[PDB]
Amino acid sequence: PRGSHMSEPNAALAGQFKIGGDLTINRLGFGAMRITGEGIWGQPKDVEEARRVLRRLKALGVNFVDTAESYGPEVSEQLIADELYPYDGFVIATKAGLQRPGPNHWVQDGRPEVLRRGLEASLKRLKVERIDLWQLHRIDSKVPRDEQFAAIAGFVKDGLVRHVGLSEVTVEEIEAAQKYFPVATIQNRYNLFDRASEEELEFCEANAIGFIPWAPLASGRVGGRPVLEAVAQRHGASPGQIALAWMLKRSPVILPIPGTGKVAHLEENVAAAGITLSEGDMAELE
Ligand SMILES: NC(=O)c1ccc[n+]([C@@H]2O[C@H](COP(=O)([O-])OP(=O)(O)OC[C@H]3O[C@@H](n4cnc5c(N)ncnc54)[C@H](OP(=O)(O)O)[C@@H]3O)[C@@H](O)[C@H]2O)c1
Repeated sequence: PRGSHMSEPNAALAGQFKIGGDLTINRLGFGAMRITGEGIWGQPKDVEEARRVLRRLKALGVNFVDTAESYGPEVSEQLIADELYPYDGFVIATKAGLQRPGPNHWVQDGRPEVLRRGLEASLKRLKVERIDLWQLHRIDSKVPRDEQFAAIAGFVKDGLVRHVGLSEVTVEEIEAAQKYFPVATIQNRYNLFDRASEEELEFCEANAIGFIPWAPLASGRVGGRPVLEAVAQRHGASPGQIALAWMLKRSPVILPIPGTGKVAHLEENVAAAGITLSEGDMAELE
């Protein structure tokens, strides 16, 4: 990309969102799933480049990092601890609820004792007393919902979790969770090409809940679409940057976490916060 947003990217240009009304982030965050090996498994191939991605965040204004016990597993949290501890000026969000038998292989396990073991492992790896934003990675359909929600309420009471998020949930599931704890954020798949969670987004906006879109660059597959390309060309931008600028303008509660393991791509992603789309642009994209 050649546009002026490339010159000094700054995630604070996306605005500040106060998670739960008290924990401030710049909305354009960083997804830390990709600083792992193929299959979200083990160390990344170029570990030193992954370390440089983390080191680059502060100067680009990125202060919101999303990871998970299951990213690696362990590897993503460990690299975050290596490079970002003691996290001055950072909010690290993490998750438990998925097990990892191998590359590309995921298993839901929401048993309360397993959720607690995952949370305790994250605390120890990240070297903190309390997780700022802890997310139920999935509601495990094999375990009664209320037992998982009750375990998480215990995490909050025990002071181990500050704010609670959900992931890939419906409005009905949010309202059920709300009987046990405030839902500070949800993290649902959402991007310009996949708006199945539109109703949940509107619910989050109506209730001041942060909406974290995962796969905000549709897993990097932003190519081949003439209208997106035309909006990008007009801004001296890439299609991926317009995809991010689109969701930033779509709703004031959206908190994109584009994932990358390369410094050049991190810079391009943060630079999307400096783009100003018109309402002509939004009309064309939708
Ligand atoms: N809660 C859930 O169920 C869930 C599920 C999936 C993801 N997530 C979280 O959401 C975050 C983002 O989602 P995602 O990583 O799966 O997909 P994504 O951010 O939409 O796209 C990531 C892909 O795009 C590439 N990429 C990123 N920036 C690029 C750029 N400027 N130019 C070219 N390629 C670029 C990346 O490869 P390179 O490394 O080569 O740049 C990567 O392969 C994840 O990291 C994770 O934190 C959550």
